[PDB]
Amino acid sequence: HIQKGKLIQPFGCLLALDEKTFKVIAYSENASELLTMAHPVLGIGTDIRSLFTAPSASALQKALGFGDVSLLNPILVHCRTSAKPFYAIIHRVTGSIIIDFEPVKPYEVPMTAAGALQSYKLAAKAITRLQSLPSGSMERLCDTMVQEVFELTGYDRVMAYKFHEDDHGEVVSEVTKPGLEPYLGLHYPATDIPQAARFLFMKNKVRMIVDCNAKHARVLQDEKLSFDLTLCGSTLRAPHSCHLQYMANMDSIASLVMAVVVNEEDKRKRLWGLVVCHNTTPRFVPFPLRYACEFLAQVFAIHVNKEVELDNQMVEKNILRTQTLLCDMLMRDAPLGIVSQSPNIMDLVKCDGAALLYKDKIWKLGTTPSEFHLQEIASWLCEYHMDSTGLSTDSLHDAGFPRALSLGDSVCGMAAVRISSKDMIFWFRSHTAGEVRWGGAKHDPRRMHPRSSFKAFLEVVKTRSLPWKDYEMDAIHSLQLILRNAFKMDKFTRIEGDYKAIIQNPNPLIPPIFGTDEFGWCTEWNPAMSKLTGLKREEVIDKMLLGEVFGTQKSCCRLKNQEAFVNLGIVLNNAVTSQDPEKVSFAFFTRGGKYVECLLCVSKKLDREGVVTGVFCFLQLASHELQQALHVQRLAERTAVKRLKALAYIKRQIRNPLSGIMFTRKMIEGTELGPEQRRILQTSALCQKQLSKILDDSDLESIIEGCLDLEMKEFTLNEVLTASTSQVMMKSNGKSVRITNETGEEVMSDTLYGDSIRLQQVLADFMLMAVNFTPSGGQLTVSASLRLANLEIRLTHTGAGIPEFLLNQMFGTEEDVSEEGLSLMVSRKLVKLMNGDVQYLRQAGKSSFIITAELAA
Amino acid sequence: HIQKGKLIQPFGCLLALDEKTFKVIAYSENASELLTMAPVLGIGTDIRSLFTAPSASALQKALGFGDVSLLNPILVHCRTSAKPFYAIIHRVTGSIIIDFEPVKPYEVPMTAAGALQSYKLAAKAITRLQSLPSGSMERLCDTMVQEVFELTGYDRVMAYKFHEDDHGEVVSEVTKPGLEPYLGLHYPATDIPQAARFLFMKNKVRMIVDCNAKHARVLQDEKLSFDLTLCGSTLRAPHSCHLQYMANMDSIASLVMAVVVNEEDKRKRLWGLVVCHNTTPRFVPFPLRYACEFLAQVFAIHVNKEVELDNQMVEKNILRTQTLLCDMLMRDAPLGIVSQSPNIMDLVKCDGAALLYKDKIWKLGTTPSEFHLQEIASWLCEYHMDSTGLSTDSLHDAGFPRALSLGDSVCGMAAVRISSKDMIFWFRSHTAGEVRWGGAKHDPRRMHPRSSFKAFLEVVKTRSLPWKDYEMDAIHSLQLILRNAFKDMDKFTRIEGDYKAIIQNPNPLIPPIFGTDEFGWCTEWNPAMSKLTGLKREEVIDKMLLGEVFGTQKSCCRLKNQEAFVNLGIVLNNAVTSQDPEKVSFAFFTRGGKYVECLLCVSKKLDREGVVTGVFCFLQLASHELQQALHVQRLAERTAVKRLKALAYIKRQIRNPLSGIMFTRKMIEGTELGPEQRRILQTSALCQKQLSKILDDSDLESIIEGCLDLEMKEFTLNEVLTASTSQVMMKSNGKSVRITNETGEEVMSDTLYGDSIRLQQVLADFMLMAVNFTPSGGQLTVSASLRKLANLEIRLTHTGAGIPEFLLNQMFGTEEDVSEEGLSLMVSRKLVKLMNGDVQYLRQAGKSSFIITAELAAA
Ligand SMILES: *[C@@H](C)[C@H]1/C(=C/c2[nH]c(/C=C3N=C(/C=C4\NC(=O)C(C=C)=C4C)C(C)=C\3CCC(=O)O)c(CCC(=O)O)c2C)NC(=O)[C@@H]1C
Ligand SMILES: *[C@H](C)[C@H]1/C(=C/c2[nH]c(/C=C3N=C(/C=C4\NC(=O)C(C=C)=C4C)C(C)=C\3CCC(=O)O)c(CCC(=O)O)c2C)NC(=O)[C@@H]1C
Repeated sequence: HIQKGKLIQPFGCLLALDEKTFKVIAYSENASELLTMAHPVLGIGTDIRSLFTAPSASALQKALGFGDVSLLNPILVHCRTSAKPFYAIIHRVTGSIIIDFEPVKPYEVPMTAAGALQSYKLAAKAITRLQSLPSGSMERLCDTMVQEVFELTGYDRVMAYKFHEDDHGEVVSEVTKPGLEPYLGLHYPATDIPQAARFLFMKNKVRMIVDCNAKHARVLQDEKLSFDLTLCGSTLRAPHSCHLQYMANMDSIASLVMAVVVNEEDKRKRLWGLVVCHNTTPRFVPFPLRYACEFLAQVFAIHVNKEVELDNQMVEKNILRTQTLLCDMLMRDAPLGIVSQSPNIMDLVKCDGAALLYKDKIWKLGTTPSEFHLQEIASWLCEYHMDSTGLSTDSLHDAGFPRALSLGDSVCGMAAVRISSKDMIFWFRSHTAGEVRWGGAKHDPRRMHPRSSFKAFLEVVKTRSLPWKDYEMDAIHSLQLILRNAFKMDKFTRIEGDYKAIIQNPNPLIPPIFGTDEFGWCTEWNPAMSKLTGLKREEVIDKMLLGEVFGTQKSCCRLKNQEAFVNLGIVLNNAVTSQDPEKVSFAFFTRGGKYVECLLCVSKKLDREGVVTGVFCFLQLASHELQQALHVQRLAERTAVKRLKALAYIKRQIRNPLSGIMFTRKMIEGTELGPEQRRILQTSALCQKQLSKILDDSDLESIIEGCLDLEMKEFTLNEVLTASTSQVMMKSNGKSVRITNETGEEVMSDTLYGDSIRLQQVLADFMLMAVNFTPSGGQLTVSASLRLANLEIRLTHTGAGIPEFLLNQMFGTEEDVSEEGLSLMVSRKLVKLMNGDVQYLRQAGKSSFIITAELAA
Repeated sequence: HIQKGKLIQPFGCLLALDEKTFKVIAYSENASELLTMAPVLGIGTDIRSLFTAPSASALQKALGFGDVSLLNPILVHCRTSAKPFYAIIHRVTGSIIIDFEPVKPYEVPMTAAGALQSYKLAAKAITRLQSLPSGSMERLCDTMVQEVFELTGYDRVMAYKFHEDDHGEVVSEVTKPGLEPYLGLHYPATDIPQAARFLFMKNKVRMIVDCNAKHARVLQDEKLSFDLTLCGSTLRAPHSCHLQYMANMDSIASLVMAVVVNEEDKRKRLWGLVVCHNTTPRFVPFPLRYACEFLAQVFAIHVNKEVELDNQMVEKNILRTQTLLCDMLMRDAPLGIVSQSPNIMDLVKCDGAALLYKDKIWKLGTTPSEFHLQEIASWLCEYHMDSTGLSTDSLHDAGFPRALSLGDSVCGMAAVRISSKDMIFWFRSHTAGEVRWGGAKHDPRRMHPRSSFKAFLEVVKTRSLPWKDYEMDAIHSLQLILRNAFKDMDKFTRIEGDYKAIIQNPNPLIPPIFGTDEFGWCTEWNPAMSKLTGLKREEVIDKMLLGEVFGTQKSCCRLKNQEAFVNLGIVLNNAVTSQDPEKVSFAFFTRGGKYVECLLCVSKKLDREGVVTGVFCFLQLASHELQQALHVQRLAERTAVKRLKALAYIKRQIRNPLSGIMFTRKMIEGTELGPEQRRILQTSALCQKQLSKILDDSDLESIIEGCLDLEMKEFTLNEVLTASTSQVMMKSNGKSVRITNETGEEVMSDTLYGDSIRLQQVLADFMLMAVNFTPSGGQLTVSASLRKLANLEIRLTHTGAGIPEFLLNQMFGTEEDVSEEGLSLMVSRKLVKLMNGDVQYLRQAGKSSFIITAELAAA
């Protein structure tokens, strides 16, 4: 049924011919009407040449003679009768060649695309905008991809549908033109899409259905041999009745499904998901557009695959940071030092609280329960856990604890380790919320018919909190080893999904470490270094590290050349002089002849009284890609050291006279006067505070990304409107343009809660260019209305209006952005942060700005 | 021939030991007095009896070591007197030689006792050398010479450098004030005997303490069957001829350091020397002359990375020439070669160009007369028929009868013949070649050194720069292009070998080229691409370029993976719309396992009617280092653009509220104003005006260089002083600092003719940091004196210890970071210097004074 089925959609015709005789043997029922109806009859034994013109016949013959027909697929042919062009898509199967003919609509791309490259040309804008995006954001990539698919196809309600590890699908993004229901975040069972279709989407990467209720046309074979004739590869295949019923229940009758195949992991291609478009009315799309979409999907898959590895780099970067911090704590003494100094045990692993139980004393910091609660915790640990030195229970409620209920919500995520019989360490986490809105019946790992489970659902969780990862437990184990060694097996459990007795042994995380005397003799050579190099601590000790241990000839470890020797000496001397570790590239040859290339971090050793008593160094074995990225960043950043200095200088030289006007205004406000210039003083102080808070902002990218912090406080609309109008009265009077305020007294005197400074900035800039783009003698009317408080702001200014290129700039659809356009985008992003939008309206002689803001009243 | 020398310098002692039994077999006459005096030193004496047991214990360890050079300088005390000495040990064939040098009481304790402690003394010089941006050799040489000057402390330091003919040329020099410069002089190759050049590759540091000093004898053992070599010892005496040469140069002490670079065949090569000269006897401890052997090694490393950066400029020039040749490949006949924006003058570096086409002349710059062009063509035809191109550095030496008529305008010419009569000329102007050549002339025993180093000059005849090897290749490529285009070996002569005409053979520079029509089929596949890939043209043409020729399977050239296929399609489609030649990374496999990695450049094939007919692509075979450098530059440009936009953001959002403050101030002026409120109003106006001017400035480097145009106006000192004070008294109240003024009323009432904004900014900054450094409850007094042109002197005296000297050094402009405070200090000092003044810092017990001097106009 999904595989074969002598039924095809009726918007095209099909013809299956033999490999050698080039004679028709399978023909669709509607082929005669579509092709030869103004003559040979389309019956078994008819040729393909008779019913087509000489150039069309020659082109078809050449295409059939071609080896890889997948390149020149859209072969625009002409009927033997008057015109009637047809696209002539071609597929090959074992023993047969199937040609699908589709009518060519003259009003849309006639002869524009007749090959793979011309078809691919139709997605250039989408491809270049996908490429132009910055890296590091998967959700941004998905949103852009679905938005471009929606714009290019002309459908509605396009959606990205991602497959999880259990094959249950989840909607990730969506874009719809009207105000229909948003399908976003809903989860669907893994049985919605059968394994047959999922495997069939490995090939036939684009599937199209035009009408649900269209009467399918039968395809009749020949009664002679070669009964095998499969229609899986054809673009005219009748969808299965079950999916037909499902789509009918889903108030859609058209569909265009494109598979996303990520070619990563060790072929081994995996179906990441689908880009599904659903239409409530019949829709047809020319083949070049559907071939341009099978190319955009490949580009999207490439970008997703390349984002996965950028995500992967962060884990190893965090591991390197943890190793550095572990060495830092190794350089200290006593259990008091891990918590006393700045980088504490709260920084070893992400958490919300830390506790140390040392000799019947508690050192706690962060979100921790009461001391007696920890005492009962330790009593239960020493009463029921003797076989393990630790554990990681994500939910203390799930594990056995009589008093877990009364502990609270900010607890029950634990990681505990016993340094000794009594003295132990605890890491505590709070609760993390999480819920799902399953779109139907949960799969809970056919002739089933439709079920109409496209309604709603809700599932919640509890204080189970975030899971504890593996390298985190490795870090805690390494800290335990360090503390135990400093004082003078290691099996502990894990309780994740209430399954008891999950015993696992982790591995230490200590990096290779070596250390030299002040003269140069080698003193410290830890087992990790012995494993990495192959040497033994006994045979490398009381020797010169520069020249004997590391040397170009007759040395245990061989440096490549003399430049490495010079650089090693330079970094040793600099580290004895300079402060804090310096990372340098370091490469050598092992005893067995294997090249090793890592990073070296060196730092001075210290005694109890001042003097430097040697050098302590360790190696970071970063991966090759991280090393290249760090090297490129280091090389490139050497040319950019002046920009921050200039920025700081400008900030200082603006802050000084800003304080000067602060001080003069302090005098002016100090002396008592009448009301009007006191009001002017208040407005000037408000504008000057706006200037000051604009100054302290550091980076623009925070505003662009829409993550800027908001200061919430009281204000009134009258003062903000007056300040904004005052900021541009001078420019309004420069062009003699009158500005009027039609806001009512009730709205004007309203008291609201929000960020008045940003609102004043936005309104002042809008009024500013409204004055700019209003011809002299014109009028600009600003009105405000209040309706959770919704502030509606109308700016109606006379004149022709702002040119449309600036409009496409402010909407963010144009990459070429001017400084004015910079002001526009910043303003629009801030308005979006304020739960609103900025709109532009053009009428005869009047251009009007719509501003919508959300404020608390 | 120095192995026979048996004479040593008298500043130390030399002691030889037999390799087997560690007994004395050679002692200098100086050793008996230097060490023993407070047993008789003879043959076979036990070395242990010479020094104390704690001191002698380190010795046997040192001789027992494998590579003793890692622990050479050993502090040793004698057995009885316990006088400190530095011992340096080295090994000769069948013997161990030790040199003992007295330890000067400059620093008798601590110091260095190994090869790594001594290296520490050059850390500052190494850091300064490493912090220098790359690109120029002159900066490196001057920095190296300056650091040597600072470290050693000799009178003169020079960076003598060898040329190909082994003749030297001083490249840099930094001397004590006075004396006599030597920069630019050239010296004969006979000043450095080959023996010294060979010896320096083994002993990289050589010291002479006194040319005229009483020497000592080695007193070799009679029982030795071999002569004791003294070449490697640091106490070896030099040659008498070289002593006389030092006497002629008016120098006594000397400390030379060889520079050895690694030239790929790796082979050592003596790049040059670093020579230190002193007019008086001088002594330097061993650790310093071991930190100089390390600094020289670092300098040699850095002087071989400014040679690879010069092998990349040539490759970049080759790539640019190839791009320009491809540009001329698609053009309409001749007369578009000359008229269009890139012309023949951009092909090779020349001063003039000319084209002779069908008895007509086209010119593009400094060229001789048209009749002179016809005469040149006639002479070249009547004298050279078996050559299609010629290159002469000098036309007079070439044999041109009328070369003297041209004069200084043209000296060198490169010409090619596209047709029988039609030709192309590049003319390069005459340049002057002058060499100072001090001393004597260089032209390829008991000889005594010359007594005079007179600087007699040398000058060459009428000559220009020589035509390089690849310039002829570019000209030949243009010749081939025009020859092929006209239809629809060659034996170029290059007379510069000084042996009349020598005939060479050039090779073209044309890069691999291919091209497709609008449907994707291959249409152009040039021989260079065939050589690069191995595919003959007839095996490729009329095939789908993307999918059949370049594909991931069953294709002529195999791409690596699917991403390359997608990227190639994307580039081929984007080239039709963008039209720009876009360099993209390309990589493919040839017929046999060759992973070619190059740069693809694609451009459309727009025709006369304005309709495209395919694409035209060519590769650019570039080395990995050049590709990485281009990638790094491209990465940095985006960051620069982003930072520029980010900086441009803030100015508008500061200016708009500023405009608000201005409008409110005008409305305040419109309303009622009191007497003192009026004064506060003008102070606020002045301060906000200063803010407006400082914000509206866009280029700080304009002020830094000195191109800032000050706003000439009229003002008074009292108003500027009040405006500058009002900016800082908030911090004065923050630290409870009391500000006082002692200026006379006449100066306040005096009218000043100048810029008040800059003076106000400078004064505000000065009192700001003066209050910052003033302790709580302190005093800050301002005194202004005006003398009538009116000279103004301002004294700012504040309580406290004082501003640290590093801030003053940053003010004077002697630091890199400088810091916000230091940079503001430097800017204020430069602005005062524009007023022909300076900022002075005076320190007294509990007092610190800023002194500012300036001049203005008065009426
Ligand atoms: C006499 C036979 C000729 C001669 C002999 C000679 N020269 C050397 C060694 C050196 N000559 C040096 C020359 C220079 N140093 C300078 O200051 C300048 C110019 C400003 C020059 C040209 C230098 C340096 C050396 C290296 C040794 C050193 O101690 O500096 C020797 C070898 C001596 C030894 O150590 O055995 C000899 C035999 N040089 C001459 O120019 C005269 C004509
Ligand atoms: C029948 C009782 C079961 C069933 C069968 C079935 N489904 C398909 C194909 C598809 N199912 C799709 C599902 C979704 N699309 C959406 O919009 C969402 C969620 C938002 C879901 C879950 C899609 C898409 C397809 C592919 C359509 C296509 O044209 O390729 C098939 C294969 C039909 C075919 O013609 O190959 C079959 C047999 N699906 C069910 O939900 C029930 C349980």
